[PDB]
Amino acid sequence: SLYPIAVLIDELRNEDVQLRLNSIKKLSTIALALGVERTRSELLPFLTDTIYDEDEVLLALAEQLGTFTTLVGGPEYVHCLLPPLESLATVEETVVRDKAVESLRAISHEHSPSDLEAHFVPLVKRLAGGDWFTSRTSACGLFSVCYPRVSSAVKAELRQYFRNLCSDDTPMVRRAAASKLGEFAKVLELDNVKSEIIPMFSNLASDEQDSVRLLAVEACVNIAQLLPQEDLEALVMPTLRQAAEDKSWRVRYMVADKFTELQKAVGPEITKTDLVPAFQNLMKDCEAEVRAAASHKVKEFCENLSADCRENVIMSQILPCIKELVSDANQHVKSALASVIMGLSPILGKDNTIEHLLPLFLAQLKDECPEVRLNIISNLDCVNEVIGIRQLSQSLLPAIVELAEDAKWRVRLAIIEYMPLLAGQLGVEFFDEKLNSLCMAWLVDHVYAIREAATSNLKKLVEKFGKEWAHATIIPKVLAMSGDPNYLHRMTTLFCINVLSEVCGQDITTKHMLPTVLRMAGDPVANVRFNVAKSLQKIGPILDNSTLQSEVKPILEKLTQDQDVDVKYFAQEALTVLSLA
Amino acid sequence: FTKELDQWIEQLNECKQLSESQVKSLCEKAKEILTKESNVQEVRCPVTVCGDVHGQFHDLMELFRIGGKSPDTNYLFMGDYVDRGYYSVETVTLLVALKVRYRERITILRGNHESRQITQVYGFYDECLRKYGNANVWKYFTDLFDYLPLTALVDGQIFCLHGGLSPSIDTLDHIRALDRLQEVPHEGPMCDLLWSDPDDRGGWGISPRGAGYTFGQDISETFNHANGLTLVSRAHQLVMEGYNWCHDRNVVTIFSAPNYCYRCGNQAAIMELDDTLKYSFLQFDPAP
Ligand SMILES: C=C1[C@@H](O)[C@@H]2O[C@]3(CC[C@H](/C=C/[C@@H](C)[C@@H]4CC(C)=C[C@@]5(O[C@H](C[C@@](C)(O)C(=O)O)CC[C@H]5O)O4)O3)CC[C@H]2O[C@@H]1[C@@H](O)C[C@H](C)[C@@H]1CCC[C@@]2(OCCC[C@@H]2C)O1
Ligand SMILES: [Mn+2]
Ligand SMILES: [Mn+2]
Repeated sequence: SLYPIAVLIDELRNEDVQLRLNSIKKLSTIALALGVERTRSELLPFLTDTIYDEDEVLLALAEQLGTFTTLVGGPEYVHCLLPPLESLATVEETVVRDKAVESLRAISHEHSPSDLEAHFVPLVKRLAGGDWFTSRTSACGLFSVCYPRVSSAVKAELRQYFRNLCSDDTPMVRRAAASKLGEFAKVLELDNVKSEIIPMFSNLASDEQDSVRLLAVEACVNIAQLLPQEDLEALVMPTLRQAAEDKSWRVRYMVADKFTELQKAVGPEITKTDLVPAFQNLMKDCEAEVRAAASHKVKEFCENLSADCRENVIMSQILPCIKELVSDANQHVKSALASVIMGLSPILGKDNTIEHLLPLFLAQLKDECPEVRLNIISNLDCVNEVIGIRQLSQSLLPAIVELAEDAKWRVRLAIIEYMPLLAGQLGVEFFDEKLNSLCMAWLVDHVYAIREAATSNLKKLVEKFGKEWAHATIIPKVLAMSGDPNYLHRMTTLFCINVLSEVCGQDITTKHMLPTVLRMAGDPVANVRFNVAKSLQKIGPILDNSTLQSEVKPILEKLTQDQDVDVKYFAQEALTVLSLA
Repeated sequence: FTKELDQWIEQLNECKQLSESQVKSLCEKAKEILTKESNVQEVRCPVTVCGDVHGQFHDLMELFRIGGKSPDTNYLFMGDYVDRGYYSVETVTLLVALKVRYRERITILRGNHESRQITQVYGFYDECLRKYGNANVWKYFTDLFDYLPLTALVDGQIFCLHGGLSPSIDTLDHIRALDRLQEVPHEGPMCDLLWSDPDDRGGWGISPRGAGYTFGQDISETFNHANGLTLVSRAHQLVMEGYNWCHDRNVVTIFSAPNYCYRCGNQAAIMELDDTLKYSFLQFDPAP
């Protein structure tokens, strides 16, 4: 090997002419050392063949070559970059072949129209009509860039190869061609889209291999846009209606997945004619994967029907189908619908929503699958901005309150976790009036786990509404429990102060919580006393050092002289941790 | 040694057994502590009274979920920590480990099963064998059970014991009199306290258990009155509802092993006695 190129080589390992990784990225510089002429005559050739399987490298080399146009002599010599890229296109680990293509596409534009014909298309062909298969898979992404700029004669040629690529004997080479069929169709003259693209399309849509067919749905969207509204029923719709009916649920899945897109590509009239029935069939598919994919589209689809027929097809065609799904077996499906159903409110009006959706809203808010009612609870924002907050509270509050005081705790615990959500959605004024009661009521529940749950719930609430709202609305009632005769409740008070110091800030903690904590240092029950040491060890860090020395250090030292073994041990511990010992 | 007890407890909460090594250690220290305790252990409220557990470890964990974690919540168990359940070793050790780390926060009584002959028929003996390869952990534990207090008096008004009353014990002093440092006898006061059951037939009767007696309301009332007790608190018996009142509320049964033997389908309960000896019940099902 020889300098300056030798610099790229990694003379230290034990490879097969491997290159220094941290060097292939510093390539635009070795190209600067030797000149443009030598970058071509010696740097490029060396890169061309020297192709070991060091992937992290091949990648960089493919990427790097896409910006080497100018370090080779500018456009007139842009083609010197083809040889090494052609190589890299036929490699293995797809990641590399992708790069090689992205770059080939990049520099295609640098190529002049004439150099496109003289060196590019030839590369496209040899790649397309190559033996090996990857050489073909990658060959499919190079047709749309060179088509427009070359001659009518070469265009023709390009179209033929793209076909041969579609009708390839290999499923993979066909899937590839199919998922690039749309892109290619977009750069052809209308006639040829009709006479050449349509047949290629039809063929792929009726492929023996469903893996290929489901990929023609995406093509349909693209082809369907380029064609004028009238031509659709003749050259496309039969095919698309057949896909929605395909034997392979995978193909049907793809139709339900790209529904909203087909709906635009095709236009309102056909959507009302051909798509509304298909949509109805999809929601009733036997395979739950499809019903769910479709259910997911509900809100978006109705949102897109033409303004005039909208409200009618919905209450007549779509809505009955939805009532059906709210009762579906697979939670996969109930789940999908639930995440978007209440998004229909705006599109139906305060009157319709309140009469036809609020019922479904409830049927789901009381579903087993907790995910389901959680999806309903996560999207109240729109239902609320459509009907009155009093109208919603009139249909939600009872579902809540009925569960917040139910049989088994667990079901009750579940309702405590909807609170920070209801808060951040329904707003602070609603929460202070109709929800703050249920959250304080839980702080004194019979089950420990419920009190624990509702305690950390305050922290989540103060994060939603702030330290001001906390001192005015929550601290007052939490501190009230220190007077309670039950020790389970007095300790609950200290527990709320530990969690609340985390987010109430130094001022509020020192002014309005520390006093209540220090005051209980003399509680009649031992458990409260030692938990006071713990609470001081907890909130001590938030208090400025002056307070820590004047008011905390004292009380702790006292507690260390307490009769009870545990108050003593915990009083000590508290001191040793705060450094006041 | 205190940082160590904490570890053993953290471990035991993950249902992970301690080593023969440490169980031997934990058991001797537990002996020192349990020796100084009375046959009628004084327990001041507030404190939660628990009944049978029987190695149902995950239910014991569900118990702490409902009544609070130790040592923030004070507890009193009335025995029967082993047998029947699948985790007698983890259960009894967590509890004994809790007693040594927190003498004033927990009180453990002796049930009819904290004995040597019955544990070789109902589980505990064999389970130790499947988990330690020899019978040592069983000796350390059955030896320790000899030191467990036969009964506890909460606030001088609420008398707690595992089984029930005896025809050869009329006063709390009669009990303090007995020598409890021994295996449980086949007859007598110590035996009856651990085996008897309240009944709905008057006076004394023949216990279907084969040990101890049955005692009607009249007997309890006399026993309560003579000892200035407002209530007799015991376990030992399966109660579907988790807890049960009987004898014109002179007696209350508390069962804390929900769905006993994993076949009964019963609820479990624990009794909360607040700062004012006011009682409240917590019923619960087996943890999922
Ligand atoms: C255990 C028991 C009694 O307590 C049990 O008392 C009866 C009445 C109520 C009880 C059943 C209660 C049900 C709720 C459970 C529910 C389930 C699903 C199972 C089951 O479980 C029982 C055992 C046990 C644990 O789970 C229990 O006491 O509940 C055994 C019967 C079985 O059906 O009943 O049965 C009659 C049969 C008795 O047998 C044995 C008894 O021979 C033991 C024997 C009397 C002991 C054995 C150890 C040695 C010694 O120590 C006492 C002094 C003399 C001697 C030293 O002698
Ligand atoms: Mn018993
Ligand atoms: Mn029992």
